[PDB]
Amino acid sequence: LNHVQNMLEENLKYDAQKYNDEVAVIQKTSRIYKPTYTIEFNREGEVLVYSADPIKNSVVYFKYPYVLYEAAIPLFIWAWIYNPLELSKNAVNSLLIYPNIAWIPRMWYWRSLQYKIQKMYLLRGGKVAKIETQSLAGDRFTSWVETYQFHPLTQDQKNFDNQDNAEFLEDEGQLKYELGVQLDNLQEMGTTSQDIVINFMKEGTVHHPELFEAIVKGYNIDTSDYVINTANNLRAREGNHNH
Amino acid sequence: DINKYMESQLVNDTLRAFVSKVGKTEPATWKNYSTIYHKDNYEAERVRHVAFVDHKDPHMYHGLPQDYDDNIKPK
Amino acid sequence: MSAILKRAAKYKRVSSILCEGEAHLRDPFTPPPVILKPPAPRKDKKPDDITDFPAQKLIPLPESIPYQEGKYRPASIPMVAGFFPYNCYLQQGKVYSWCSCGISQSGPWCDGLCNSVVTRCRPVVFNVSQSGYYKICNCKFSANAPFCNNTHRKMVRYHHQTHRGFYEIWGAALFVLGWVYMGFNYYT
Amino acid sequence: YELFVDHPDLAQWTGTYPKVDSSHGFPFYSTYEMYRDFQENTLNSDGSFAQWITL
Amino acid sequence: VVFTSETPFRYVGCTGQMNEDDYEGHELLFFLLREGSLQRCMGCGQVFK
Amino acid sequence: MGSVWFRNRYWWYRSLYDDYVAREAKLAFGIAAFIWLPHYYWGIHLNRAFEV
Amino acid sequence: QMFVARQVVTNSKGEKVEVLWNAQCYEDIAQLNVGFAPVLESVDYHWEIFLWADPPIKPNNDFDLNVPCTWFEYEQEWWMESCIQEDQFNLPEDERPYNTPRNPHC
Amino acid sequence: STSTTLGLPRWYKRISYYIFKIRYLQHTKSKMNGIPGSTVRLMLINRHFVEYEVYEK
Amino acid sequence: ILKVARFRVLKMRPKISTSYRPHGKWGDFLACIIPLIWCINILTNSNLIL
Ligand SMILES: CCCCCCCCCCCCCCCCCC(=O)OC[C@H](COP(=O)([O-])OCC(O)COP(=O)([O-])OC[C@@H](COC(=O)CCCCCCCCCCCCCCCCC)OC(=O)CCCCCCCCCCCCCCCCC)OC(=O)CCCCCCCCCCCCCCCCC
Ligand SMILES: CCCCCCCCCCCCCCCCCC(=O)OC[C@H](COP(=O)([O-])OCC(O)COP(=O)([O-])OC[C@@H](COC(=O)CCCCCCCCCCCCCCCCC)OC(=O)CCCCCCCCCCCCCCCCC)OC(=O)CCCCCCCCCCCCCCCCC
Ligand SMILES: CCCCCCCCCCCCCCCCCC(=O)OC[C@H](COP(=O)([O-])OCC(O)COP(=O)([O-])OC[C@@H](COC(=O)CCCCCCCCCCCCCCCCC)OC(=O)CCCCCCCCCCCCCCCCC)OC(=O)CCCCCCCCCCCCCCCCC
Ligand SMILES: CCCCCCCCCCCCCCCCCC(=O)OC[C@H](COP(=O)([O-])OCC(O)COP(=O)([O-])OC[C@@H](COC(=O)CCCCCCCCCCCCCCCCC)OC(=O)CCCCCCCCCCCCCCCCC)OC(=O)CCCCCCCCCCCCCCCCC
Ligand SMILES: CCCCCCCCCCCCCCCCCC(=O)OC[C@H](COP(=O)([O-])OCC(O)COP(=O)([O-])OC[C@@H](COC(=O)CCCCCCCCCCCCCCCCC)OC(=O)CCCCCCCCCCCCCCCCC)OC(=O)CCCCCCCCCCCCCCCCC
Ligand SMILES: CCCCCCCCCCCCCCCCCC(=O)OC[C@H](COP(=O)([O-])OCC[N+](C)(C)C)OC(=O)CCCCCCCCCCCCCCCCC
Ligand SMILES: CCCCCCCCCCCCCCCCCC(=O)OC[C@H](COP(=O)([O-])OCC[N+](C)(C)C)OC(=O)CCCCCCCCCCCCCCCCC
Ligand code: FES
Ligand code: FES
Ligand SMILES: [Zn+2]
Repeated sequence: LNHVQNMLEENLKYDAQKYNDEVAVIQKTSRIYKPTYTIEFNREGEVLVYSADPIKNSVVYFKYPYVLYEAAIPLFIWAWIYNPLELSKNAVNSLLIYPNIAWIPRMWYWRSLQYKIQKMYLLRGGKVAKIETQSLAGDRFTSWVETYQFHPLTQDQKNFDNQDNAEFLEDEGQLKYELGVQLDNLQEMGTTSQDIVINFMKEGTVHHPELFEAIVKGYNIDTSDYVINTANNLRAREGNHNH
Repeated sequence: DINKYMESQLVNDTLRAFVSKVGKTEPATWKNYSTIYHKDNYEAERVRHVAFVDHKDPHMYHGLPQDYDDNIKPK
Repeated sequence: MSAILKRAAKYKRVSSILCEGEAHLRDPFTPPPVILKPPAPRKDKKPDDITDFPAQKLIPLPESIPYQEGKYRPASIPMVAGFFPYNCYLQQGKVYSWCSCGISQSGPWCDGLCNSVVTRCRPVVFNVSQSGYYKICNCKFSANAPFCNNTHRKMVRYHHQTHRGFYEIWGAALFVLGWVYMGFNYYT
Repeated sequence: YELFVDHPDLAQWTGTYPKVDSSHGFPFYSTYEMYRDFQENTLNSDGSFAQWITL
Repeated sequence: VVFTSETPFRYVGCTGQMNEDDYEGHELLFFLLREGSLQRCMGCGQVFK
Repeated sequence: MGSVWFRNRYWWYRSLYDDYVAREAKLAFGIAAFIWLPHYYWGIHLNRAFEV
Repeated sequence: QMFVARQVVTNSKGEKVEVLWNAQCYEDIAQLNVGFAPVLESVDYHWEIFLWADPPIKPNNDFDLNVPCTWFEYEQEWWMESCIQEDQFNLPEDERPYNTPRNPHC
Repeated sequence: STSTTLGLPRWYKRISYYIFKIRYLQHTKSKMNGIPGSTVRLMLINRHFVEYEVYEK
Repeated sequence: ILKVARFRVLKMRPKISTSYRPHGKWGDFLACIIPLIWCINILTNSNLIL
């Protein structure tokens, strides 16, 4: 097979070899942000930057068009039961396929509701961000992501917003609109996934707007001016209103 | 022999503190000599002499190696 | 970083305290918060150097805690032993070690499993000056621990309010309604 | 205790635990493994259900 | 202390801290106790020589 | 409906199996509340046929 | 496969001793990998499990000579407790009643 | 053959769990040491097709 | 089945099983209600036919 010569194949092989030989694990960068104020980290060496209750603030049950999808089921059930169209056995049995598939989109919506970040922390060194989220079943997922893997989206969510000049924070510091950010690689439950989109609802308090903006834009935060506050106010598996 | 009892208690406390400091750990039990009246050898219940009222209680470290200095003397 | 620096002037910070509140105002064993200033960075970082950060006070786990007069907040989140209290007859002057973690195998009283489970909830050692029947808490969330204060009803209400707890409760409800409807329609 | 000290084999057969205490630190010279089938396959032990069915 | 008669290693088994109610701490785990320094059981930390 | 009746739920679990399947057990009620209706109705029809 | 970890511990007599954690098997010496190399692969196959006929040992500890558990003893019930907690629902502290009347006799 | 437990049949303690996780990750890295990275694999899969008709852009 | 197949794999959410020994004492009795009901139904139907 290799005896057959193709310039496109040769170019692909050359590109792969050159990439492998040139690009290394260690990549240089110059996008370092130095916050003006000193950062007060928690007893655990982390600083909270975002908090919200997406489950509390979102619609779960009566969400369009899932209500329409699930309200179409009784029509199919009645059609099968009463055979109003005088169909054959297989034809009428075909009507029961819908109820087995009409609830999937609501399941997907409920799953997506768990990707709304409940809390966000920045670790020491300004290179790692811990995102804590919760599902409708009470399962809590905490995942750590390197800051450079973030990419904000426009207000319409249909394109990537310019990292340098991104307008998603109000003048005082809060979010103008629910900000969507795509993580290039996210490790959730010990499994890595590609191009994971997450959202920060506008109905959520934003702490340290400078740090939040730096994390969203992908800068590395300089935490040289840091202080440690010893406050053991948070217990393991602490309850919250995000249920 | 109250004097003998108190002397034995003090000696056991000093020995426990010295051993804890040497091993960079804390005593496993505060019983001077193991006895089976209390089933501490094979049950969760322990015998630890560590009691205090609040975070600013001076008796917080009593019975622990932190109450002795590098010379093995009470602070 | 020019845009971030420009907007930093008008950016404002918000407090990082949430529904959990402050533990030092509700737990006698939690010291008030204190800010520690790191020393200057080391010019030379030896491979075998130790931290120069100022030491933080170490508070060991007490064997037992006294009775908080209606101001009890468990150190950790205890296991919910039960959703209604135990009507126990207590003797006058007898010391009782009420279980806080909630996994005790001896009932409301401490059995020692607190030492075997990973928790900061320690048994509450208390005494009663008048013998008689008392309702001892089982959910381990009562503010008047070891005595029940009807906090189990609010815990049940919160469980019903939760999305999954609502589903579980009403699924069991409809499961029993299945038996009820079968009995109702038994004759046809 | 008399049975254990005098006739260790019969004590083991009956299922009695070693009745001597080695708190002094020197293990006893006639210790034996525990045969607890009689006390375990009983209505009051882990074999409670099997013994109920057998009864 | 586990004794051997001029042999380098011995197949040892551990069940953890023994209690009167159950007589066994943890499920039996077998390892090869070898001559030399002290060794430890992962489950319960028991030290063998 | 099970462990709720017991004021020592940890003891309930330990003395039953020392295993925890309560989540699945209590989630299964919702599905079991309706998974039986067609079978029950067809059984009613079959019982009527037997009576006839 | 010989030792899964090692540590250096100063005993009560002031001497530092090395403690090695042997690889273990679930009650099955047949599944146990008997090797003499720092290798996970099961390379050595032995026709005679006991070459010198020396019997193995399953020591039984005397309850009198036992010591209170201290090897992470606080973790014994952690698995079951955390399994229950994962599904347990915790009332928020702010909504949880506080500063209720004291018991008259306590 | 290689034992799946890696010498740790039971994770009775978090220290044992950490040891198993470390050794398991190291073994997985060693076993994956001979295959291309994610970026290389993805680009190869994306640009595998080389059969076109007209050229010169 | 769904829970085990979705979360109990090493990749997703392994759990550190620290329990040493079982402690069940009457779980067998509690479980045997269902086979008990099976036996009762079998006996009733068989005796009614007999
Ligand atoms: C002019 C005429 C009059 C007007 C007409 C128009 C009126 C207006 C219409 C408006 C609506 C238009 C359509 C909207 C689509 C919305 C899609 C959606 O939900 O996306 C959001 C949401 C987004 O989630 P996501 O994660 O972002 O992306 C989706 C993922 O890819 C996740 O995808 P996936 O990997 O899951 O794959 C998709 C699909 C599984 O993948 C597929 O099925 C692929 C699609 C092709 C399947 C068919 C293969 C070809 C052969 C078929 C024929 C065989 C011969 C016939 C006999 C045998 C039949 C078996 O998923 C499943 O169903 C998985 C579970 C399997 C079902 C369980 C039951 C199994 C047994 C029965 C079904 C067997 C299979 C289907 C058979 C269908 C034919 C009978 O998507 C989903 O939730 C996935 C799809 C869920 C079902 C969609 C359909 C719902 C019903 C729509 C119609 C409602 C109105 C009905 C009445 C109409 C007349 C009045
Ligand atoms: C067609 C239908 C249409 C319906 C349409 C819609 C209607 C909408 C209605 C909306 C409102 C519904 C409300 C539902 C509530 C559900 C939630 C709930 O209760 O849980 C909160 C509950 C909070 O409890 P709590 O209110 O704070 O009370 C805690 C106290 O420790 C509890 O202790 P205590 O202080 O209450 O003490 C009880 C008793 C303790 O003494 C005993 O040992 C009880 C028996 C004494 C002798 C009585 C002789 C008569 C025959 C008794 C037969 C049963 C006894 C069994 C004893 C077994 C002992 C091993 O006290 C004594 O020392 C003896 C006093 C005897 C005086 C005699 C009075 C006259 C006769 C009646 C006596 C009844 C006694 C209570 C029986 C309770 C069940 C066993 O949360 C939990 O912890 C849940 C635990 C698990 C509950 C499972 C059961 C759920 C259902 C309960 C409601 C039943 C409603 C049935 C209605 C049926 C209508 C068709
Ligand atoms: C010549 C004479 C011949 C005589 C022949 C014999 C007589 C006939 C047979 C009698 C059989 C008796 C069986 C029970 C043994 C009681 C042992 C005892 O005294 O324990 C001492 C025990 C410890 O004493 P202590 O340490 O001094 O503590 C005293 C404190 O006051 C303790 O207060 P506490 O607050 O700490 O706790 C008390 C109570 C407080 O908490 C509770 O009440 C627990 C459960 C409810 C919690 C939520 C509260 C809110 C309201 C809930 C409403 C639930 C409704 C749904 C109930 C289930 C569905 C029907 O909690 C419990 O007792 C826990 C039980 C949990 C399981 C309950 C399940 C009951 C299933 C059977 C229901 C049958 C309904 C029949 C209805 C008929 C009319 C329509 O004290 C008690 O149990 C107190 C009650 C005394 C016994 C009353 C028995 C009443 C009759 C029961 C009949 C059962 C059905 C028939 C079976 C046999 C024939 C087929
Ligand atoms: C009637 C037939 C008469 C035939 C006469 C023949 C005369 C010539 C004999 C020549 C042969 C002599 C040697 C016999 C050896 C048999 C094989 C054997 O095992 O040897 C081991 C022997 C050594 O091997 P090994 O493995 O070291 O043996 C270990 C032991 O065997 C230990 O074995 P393991 O570890 O399997 O131990 C099991 C044992 C261990 O568990 C126990 O400790 C038993 C439970 C004790 C506690 C129970 C507490 C219950 C609660 C309290 C009571 C509640 C009730 C209410 C009252 C109290 C109220 C408060 O538990 C059980 O399986 C026993 C059942 C317990 C249920 C109790 C129910 C009581 C209710 C009362 C009515 C029913 C009673 C049934 C009998 C019960 C048992 C005596 O083998 C050899 O030396 C090599 C083979 C030699 C073969 C020789 C030829 C044999 C020929 C046999 C011919 C039989 C013909 C008739 C057959 C059909 C009869 C119906
Ligand atoms: C292999 C592949 C092939 C397979 C082939 C097919 C398979 C073949 C298999 C063959 C082998 C079979 C083997 C069978 C044995 C297997 C055993 C095993 O593995 O599992 C061990 C498993 C271990 O136990 P577990 O399940 O983990 O224990 C947890 C409980 O079971 C869980 O229950 P829970 O109660 O602890 O948790 C739920 C709890 C959660 O809730 C709470 O605890 C919260 C507190 C309670 C109150 C909550 C509400 C409060 C509301 C406050 C007010 C709100 C605002 C006001 C709003 C309304 C007013 C405006 O809910 C409640 O307590 C409240 C529910 C109340 C609903 C009932 C009321 C009915 C009436 C309602 C009427 C309403 C409409 C009126 C209409 C009127 C007119 C028509 O089961 C066993 O222990 C062994 C069972 C053996 C058989 C005996 C069964 C009975 C004994 C109890 C257990 C029963 C459930 C479990 C049965 C097992 C299946 C689900
Ligand atoms: C000729 C034509 C005739 C047509 C007739 C049509 C009749 C229509 C009747 C509709 C009845 C609706 C009942 C549910 C009402 C809920 C109200 C509400 O929001 O309450 C919140 C309140 C608030 O509760 P809460 O705040 O404590 O916690 C729940 C809160 N959420 C859900 C947001 C997390 O809930 C309650 O207090 C309970 C109310 C009753 C709930 C009943 C649940 C039924 C589940 C059914 C499942 C599917 C099977 C259905 C068929 C079988 C039924 C037995
Ligand atoms: C399918 C339809 C429903 C069928 C229901 C069938 C059950 C009917 C009632 C049976 C009562 C006798 C049960 C004997 C076994 C348990 C004994 C025991 O542990 O008691 C001590 C316990 C005490 O538990 P405790 O936790 O408070 O204390 C024990 C802990 N130590 C040892 C540390 C002190 O008392 C009870 O809680 C009794 C509960 C009785 C109900 C059955 C419990 C099993 C689960 C099923 C619940 C079904 C409710 C049905 C209501 C009535 C319907 C008519
Ligand atoms: S406090 Fe619950 S066991 Fe000691
Ligand atoms: S049982 Fe805890 S408050 Fe009533
Ligand atoms: Zn061991």
